[PDB]
Amino acid sequence: AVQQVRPILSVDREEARKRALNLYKAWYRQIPYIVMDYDIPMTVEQCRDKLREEFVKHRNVTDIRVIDMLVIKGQMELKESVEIWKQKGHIMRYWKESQDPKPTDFLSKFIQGVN
Amino acid sequence: KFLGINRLTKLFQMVREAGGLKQAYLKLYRNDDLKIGTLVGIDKYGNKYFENPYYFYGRNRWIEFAPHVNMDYDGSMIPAEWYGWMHYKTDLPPIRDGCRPKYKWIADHSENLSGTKEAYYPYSTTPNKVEAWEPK
Amino acid sequence: ELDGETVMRADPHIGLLHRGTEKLIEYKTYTQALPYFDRLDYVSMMCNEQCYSLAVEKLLNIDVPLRAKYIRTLFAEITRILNHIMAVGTHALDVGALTPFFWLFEEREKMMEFYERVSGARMHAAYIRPGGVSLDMPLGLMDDIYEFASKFAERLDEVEDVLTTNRIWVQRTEDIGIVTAEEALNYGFSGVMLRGSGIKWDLRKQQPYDAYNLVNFDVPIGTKGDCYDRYLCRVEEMRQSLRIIDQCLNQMPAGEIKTDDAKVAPPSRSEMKTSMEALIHHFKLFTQGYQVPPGATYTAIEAPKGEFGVYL
Amino acid sequence: DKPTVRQPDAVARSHLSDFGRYVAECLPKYVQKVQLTAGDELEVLIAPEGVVPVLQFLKDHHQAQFTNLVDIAGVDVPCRKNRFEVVYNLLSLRYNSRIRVKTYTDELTPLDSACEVHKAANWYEREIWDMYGVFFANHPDLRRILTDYGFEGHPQRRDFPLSGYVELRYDDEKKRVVCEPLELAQEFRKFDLSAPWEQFPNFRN
Amino acid sequence: EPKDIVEVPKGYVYVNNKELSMEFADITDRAASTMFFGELLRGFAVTLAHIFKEPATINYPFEKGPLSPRFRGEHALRRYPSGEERCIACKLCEAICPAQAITIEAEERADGSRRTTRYDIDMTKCIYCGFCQEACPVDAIVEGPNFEFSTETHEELLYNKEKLLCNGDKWESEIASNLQADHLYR
Amino acid sequence: RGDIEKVTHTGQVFDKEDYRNARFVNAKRYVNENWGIKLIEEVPPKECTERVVFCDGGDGPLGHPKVYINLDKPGNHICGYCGLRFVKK
Amino acid sequence: PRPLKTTNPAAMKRGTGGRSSFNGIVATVFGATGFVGRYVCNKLGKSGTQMILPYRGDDSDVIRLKVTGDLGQVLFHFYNLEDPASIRDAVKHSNVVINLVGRDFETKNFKFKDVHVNGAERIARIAREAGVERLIHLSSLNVEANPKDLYVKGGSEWLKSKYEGELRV
Amino acid sequence: LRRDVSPLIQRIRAFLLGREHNLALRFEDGLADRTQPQPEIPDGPSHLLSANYYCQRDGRREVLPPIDLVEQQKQLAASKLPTPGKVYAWD
Amino acid sequence: TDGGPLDPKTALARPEELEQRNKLSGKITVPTAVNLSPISGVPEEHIRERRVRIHIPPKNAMQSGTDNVNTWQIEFDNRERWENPLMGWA
Amino acid sequence: QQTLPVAEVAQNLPKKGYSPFGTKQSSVAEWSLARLDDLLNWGRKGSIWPLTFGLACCAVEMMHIAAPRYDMDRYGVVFRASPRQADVIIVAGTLTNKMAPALRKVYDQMPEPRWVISMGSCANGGGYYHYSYSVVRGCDRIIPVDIYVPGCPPTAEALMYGVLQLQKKVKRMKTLQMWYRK
Ligand SMILES: CCCCCCCCCCCCCCCCCC(=O)OC[C@H](COP(=O)([O-])OCC[N+](C)(C)C)OC(=O)CCCCCCCCCCCCCCCCC
Ligand SMILES: NC(=O)C1=CN([C@@H]2O[C@H](COP(=O)(O)OP(=O)(O)OC[C@H]3O[C@@H](n4cnc5c(N)ncnc54)[C@H](OP(=O)(O)O)[C@@H]3O)[C@@H](O)[C@H]2O)C=CC1
Ligand code: SF4
Ligand code: SF4
Ligand code: SF4
Ligand SMILES: [Zn+2]
Repeated sequence: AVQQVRPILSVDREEARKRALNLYKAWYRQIPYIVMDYDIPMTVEQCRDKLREEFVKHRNVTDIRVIDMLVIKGQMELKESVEIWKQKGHIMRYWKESQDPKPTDFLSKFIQGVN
Repeated sequence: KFLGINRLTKLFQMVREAGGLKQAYLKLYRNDDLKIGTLVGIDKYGNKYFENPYYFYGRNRWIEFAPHVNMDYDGSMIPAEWYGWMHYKTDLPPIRDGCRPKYKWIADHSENLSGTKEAYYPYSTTPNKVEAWEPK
Repeated sequence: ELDGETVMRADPHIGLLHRGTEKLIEYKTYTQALPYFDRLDYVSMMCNEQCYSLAVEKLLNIDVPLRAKYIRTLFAEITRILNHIMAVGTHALDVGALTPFFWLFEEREKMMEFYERVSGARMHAAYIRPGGVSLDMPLGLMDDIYEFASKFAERLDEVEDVLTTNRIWVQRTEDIGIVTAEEALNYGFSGVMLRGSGIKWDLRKQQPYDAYNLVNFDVPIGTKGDCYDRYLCRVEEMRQSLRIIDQCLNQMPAGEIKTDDAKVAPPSRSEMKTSMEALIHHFKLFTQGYQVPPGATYTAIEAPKGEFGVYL
Repeated sequence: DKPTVRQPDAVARSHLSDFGRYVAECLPKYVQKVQLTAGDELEVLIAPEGVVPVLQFLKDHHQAQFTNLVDIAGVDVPCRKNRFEVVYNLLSLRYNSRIRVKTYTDELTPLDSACEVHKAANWYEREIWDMYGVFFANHPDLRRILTDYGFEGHPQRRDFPLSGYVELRYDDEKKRVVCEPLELAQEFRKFDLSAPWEQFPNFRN
Repeated sequence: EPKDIVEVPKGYVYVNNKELSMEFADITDRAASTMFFGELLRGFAVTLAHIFKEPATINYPFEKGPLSPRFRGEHALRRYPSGEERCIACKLCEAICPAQAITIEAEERADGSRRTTRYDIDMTKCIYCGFCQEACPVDAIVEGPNFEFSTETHEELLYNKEKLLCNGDKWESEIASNLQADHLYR
Repeated sequence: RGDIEKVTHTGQVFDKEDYRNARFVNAKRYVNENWGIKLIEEVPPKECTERVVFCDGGDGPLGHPKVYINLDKPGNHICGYCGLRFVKK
Repeated sequence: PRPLKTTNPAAMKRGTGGRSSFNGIVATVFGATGFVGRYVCNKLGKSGTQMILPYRGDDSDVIRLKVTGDLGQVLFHFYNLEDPASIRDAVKHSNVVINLVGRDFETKNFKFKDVHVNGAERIARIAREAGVERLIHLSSLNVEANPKDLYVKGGSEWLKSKYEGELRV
Repeated sequence: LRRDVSPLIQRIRAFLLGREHNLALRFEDGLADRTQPQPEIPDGPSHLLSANYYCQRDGRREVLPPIDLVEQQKQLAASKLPTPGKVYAWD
Repeated sequence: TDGGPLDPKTALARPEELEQRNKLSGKITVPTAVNLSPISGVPEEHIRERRVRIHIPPKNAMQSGTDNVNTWQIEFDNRERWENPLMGWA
Repeated sequence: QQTLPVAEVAQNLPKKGYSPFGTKQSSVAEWSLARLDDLLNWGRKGSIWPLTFGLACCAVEMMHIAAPRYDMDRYGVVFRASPRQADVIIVAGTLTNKMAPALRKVYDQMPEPRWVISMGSCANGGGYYHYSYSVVRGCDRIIPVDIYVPGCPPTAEALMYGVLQLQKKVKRMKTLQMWYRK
């Protein structure tokens, strides 16, 4: 319908798209300093592929306040990665390196367990 | 003699009461302080309980452990009847404490058996609540 | 962020001991939510139980008796001595004085022995409850507390003879960390950090609670606002807490220890074994607890570190 | 008399009633409803757009010198249209009193930060950012303060579960503290302590 | 006497409020205490005096500290003097256990009596608070005097019903004495 | 060792083919030797004259809550708290 | 076609893939102190496997393996390869036995035959007599009957020992 | 009676302390007895069985919903300025 | 207005900064149907797998009181519980 | 379960001795390695150095073994600030999600031999904050634990019981005899 709300850092969709592209540029610059410093077993190209996948799973949203909240949270993770402010255990959390993958076919899900 | 020569006399009395110089050396090696006091009790397991009100509160009542153990003493060797007397809960020793019960099902005292082959390990106390078929 | 030894930008990072306490309080009964407040503030405990109990009693519109009020006041000032001994020993370890740590923790262990005598636990007492106290004090606690309060003035005299007059302690405390009073008011300071900066504000005197207005004492006020003025203010709160302990040992009435709303306070064991409605009220107070009427309150006390508030 | 029943203060009731009517007269735009709860505490329910001037008024008026802001508390009520509510508790040393200023905030609607008025909020709204997830505009430093660095979601929101979504352990093939899906060894036994019979007849109206 | 910078009100005490005296006697006194270390020698004298004091140490484990009859330690399940276990499976203690350590499962026993078949206490989830001691209507669960029960293994700190019954059998005399000397306080 | 195959008073024992008996190769199983059933049927029933009797655990305030048992029905009437048996001739 | 031996509801697989659940495997991991054993223990404890870990030395060498499993899924045992009674106590309630026992150098108590051949025969024979379903003993890649020495005299005794051990297992 | 040093070392300690010394360490003569007679807690104001009813003692039901002050003034109405309380000088 | 000192961060700001502050002080038009799944921090598996039941809770048939009936509530679908092999909890 | 023996049975039994490995081992090299292990464990169970860690309230009890009633320096136990100069880390307090890599790094930088005392219910199994989001369910799942002090605040008597049981564990710890039988 229609609703009049206070905006968050952007009025229309174009400014929110510009802020998302600024996040992508800043994360691209921050990845080679993440790789050489954090002592993680991830190559720079794997880090950029993971950054692309993190943006791809949030391409589907359309609301500008949701997009700008995602921009604010991504800027917080960027600020927690410019200053080190973290350990190597939390950087690898995006890759989910400890969770063993689960099958998607119904026969293997039937054999393994009810989930 | 106003400087503590009577305390040296008390030390010599402690040495003669300990059973000799070798026995006082053994008591000072086992118990890290050498002290005198009236013998209050002797618990079934062979420990001895002394109490002297001359000392600081907390050192008034102490235990000399059983002579058959050495370098294995711990705080779990004190039985349940002398536990409140050693921890200053009651001023009444179990010799004249007629209120403490004695039932047929009260087990004897046991120490902490962790780190030992006879330790405790938990289990489910309820049996199985879902029964299978049993085709035969 | 340091240029040399001097700081340029000091940024505190917290949440390292974040336990999800308030969300957990949202899932428990008020009786179950009472031992949380022993684990909010670590070295003053009966103050936090007092603050949460005043929050629940203001929501329930019930009143504590005079004996429970004097017990709460006496143990609140005993709790104050414990926090200040903790603060003095911690500041002495941080500055470098190893000795008054142990010299005052002997007395602090005497007060935790007193805590174990009155409640059964040395530190986390669970003693002050909504509707009075849980248990009456045992017989003979008066002589022990009185002997301790007689000797503690001389113990503080020895600790002040070592620490207060020394040139190294003065050079390590004075003209250091000076906070102005308008910065103290604008940044929401409370307690000694208000009182060390010259601001006359003590929550035990302005908004009195739990029989602080039947006892008399002095409010210590600093002048400069540095570490030395706050240390002297803590020692003067220690001595005035000894004065309030003296007055509470001097006068207490004989009577009940808890309120007589049996739907709020749990019943005793004699009316448990004899009466029937007390068994019903026990069962519904220890299964689902009492029903607090709906509404909001904020009750604030004077903890030794500052104003301790509960918005319930 | 009645020794069990708590006796209130009549003069504090009269003073807070007069001051609440004074506040409702002074700001007809931002003050929405002034109420006086039991226990002699004044709650000034305000509009969201009046979050910053009213506190400034309560900082700077001659009969409203609420110099201390002791805490800001957030309450998550999911049934309302605007979900969160934000409670500012202010202490006045000159007149020796306290006030509560309550506002409402959506999950996406901003609040104007009170850091220009009271600097203690410089961390306090940060806690309301971390626990609930409301954005505070014109904040000098808005970051998560109490939770983990890689934490996702806001905990004291009522949509968040009690035990969280994830757990942490130590893993030797990665030599790191790793993040796993949450499995309790014993689940949280939820107790049904809802009252089946109503007790207070004055609160159903 | 040194003068006061700010006049004190009634009922308040001002610290660091005395002006330093500018007369020659006080300046010479503070100068002699400066160059000859007067307060340092006083602190050394106080410290050398407390060398000659008696230590407050107690010879653990031969000497143990003072306690109270109300002391909260290891949970234990009491029995009646007839020999029957006191617990009647009413689940008040688990309903009031604020960290949810106790787990109780029950059924009707073969003689028709209401009894437990599983009484578990997570001793790593306990906080030793005595709410189960106050909640218990038949005085079954108590806090025993034992606190020397440190284990080498995490599983030994999860008490079964049989371990609590063995603790109730072992610590029966001191628990009976404590509940004799404590019950009219509660 | 016979404590592995011993049965507790709740009728629980681990099977010989069960994997959960591998936890008892280094720590012994705790089975309480004092079963409550045997020690409550060892106590003889109490003969009473009155139509109703009261039970309080035999300790006063340290027993169970006081309950009243009717004895007009013939047989042994069991107190539901402590298990003491009353009878009227 | 493939029978299920246990037929006990406590013994079947239950829950999800986390550590607190049970995957129905009761695994005994021989040589869990070493380099492969830590990763094997961690991969077993990720799936919630109840593991019996027998150690031949000190408790401090295997105290680091309590991290991999949950409460009750790690059970330590004391064994020796010259004593079959401790191995019989170790594998008496095991469905899976993993043999990672090996040594790259000669020892004054255990030769290459005593650790790769004869100790493997003791473990495999005791596991076959105890009713263990599976046995996952390792080997080397270049095992041969007569491996010719490339540089040193007396070399390739390890490869021959692993070969003789793998055919005798 | 009480364990201490000989009075020469006591006088040395009293000289070095700068004050007369009272013993910090507790003793059995200075404390109360560990076994005490069994106490009787007295009843409060409403354990009388005759006069009291709960309806006159129910503090939980005497609370009310909060009062809208503008609405209260509108219902009840159809100099110095209002202060939140008494003026306290913290200066 | 007042003849006092003006605010320096508003007078000296660029016209693009005055337009930026006035646009954020206004009200924008948004749809009222807003999806907040990526913001709430829930994992995506619980988003695509769990089903939510909105219901009025059932009255206890042994009790005549209807105060706990007087609300609606959201509850989530019951997944698998199991017995841990150590000690027997759920 | 066995109980403590009756004093007649205790008089029938001989003295245990200091050595937990026995008097004789029927070999000269085994006896020499056992006595070297006895000397080494006497040097190691004497003066274990705990670590200044102090996460929470249980730490305040940790100063009550510093405080002169209990005196941990009587036993050789003395605090050191650096983890390199420490044998023991007393994990005592609530271990949260932000302190998981902190505790793992401080434990890993501490040199072998390593014994960890878990003091308090939060460090044992989470305790009163077990069902929360941020608290790690005990410190076992990150670092190994040798001693579990069970009280929520332990008495300092009960903490020194855990310290003395750790000293008895070090006294029974055998490495040279294991080397001879490996
Ligand atoms: C049995 C022995 C028992 C005692 C043993 C211990 C001995 C005493 C302590 C030894 C050293 C202890 C550790 C180091 C402590 C250092 C303290 C220190 O210096 O603090 C800095 C403080 C600083 O002074 P302050 O504390 O006043 O600081 C304010 C002043 N400003 C900031 C300007 C410095 O003290 C001093 O520096 C004092 C001077 C020390 C040197 C002595 C100078 C003597 C000058 C000659 C005197 C002449 C008299 C007149 C003669 C006339 C002839 C005609
Ligand atoms: N690169 C490699 O590691 C390769 C390994 N392999 C094989 O893989 C297996 C495991 O390898 P890896 O982990 O690297 O080897 P390790 O040496 O690191 O570990 C061997 C394990 O066996 C134990 N062990 C050694 N000797 C004996 C003995 N006499 N009696 C009982 N237990 C003993 C060790 O215990 P403790 O440490 O306590 O003494 C340790 O737990 C071995 O069979 C090896 O031959 C094959 C090819 C390559
Ligand atoms: S003492 Fe408290 S935490 Fe422990 S079992 Fe009892 S009720 Fe639960
Ligand atoms: S409260 Fe007492 S009788 Fe009731 S279940 Fe618990 S232990 Fe048993
Ligand atoms: S175990 Fe108890 S005393 Fe220790 S940190 Fe946790 S709550 Fe505090
Ligand atoms: Zn009965």
